[PDB]
Amino acid sequence: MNPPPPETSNPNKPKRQTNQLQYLLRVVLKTLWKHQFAWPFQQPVDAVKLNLPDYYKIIKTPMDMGTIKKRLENNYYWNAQECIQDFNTMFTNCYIYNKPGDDIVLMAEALEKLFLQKINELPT
Ligand SMILES: C[C@@H]1C(=O)N(C)c2ccc(-c3ccc[nH]3)cc2N1C1CC1
Repeated sequence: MNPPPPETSNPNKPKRQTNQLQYLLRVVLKTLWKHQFAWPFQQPVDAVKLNLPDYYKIIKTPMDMGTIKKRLENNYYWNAQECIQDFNTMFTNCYIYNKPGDDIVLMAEALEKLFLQKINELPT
């Protein structure tokens, strides 16, 4: 019922280590991680544990902060924009699967606004 998690390594993918990417890990991610609403987004959605066989029938591009953290630690990304895309996929997935006002959407909304606050300004 659970698909394979997103990849966190890809040896033929060209990696790069930029100051903006070190800041996504050290500042942006690792503080979202400590938020009280972070825990549902710290690993892939477990459709078996949740008894939600419907999740991966709706969400075809899954993403979680657990995956993003490992991609940052492993220098998976070419630039910060690629990592910011993964965050936005994580948020959008939650808004697509759930409905306005759901508890999980409130958590996503709060994390997103803190996220956007923190990447308004990145190192140069
Ligand atoms: C599937 C949907 C969703 O979009 N996310 C991101 C998510 C992540 C984690 C958990 C979760 C609850 C208890 C253990 N894990 C639940 C969700 N939900 C929503 C329906 C409660």
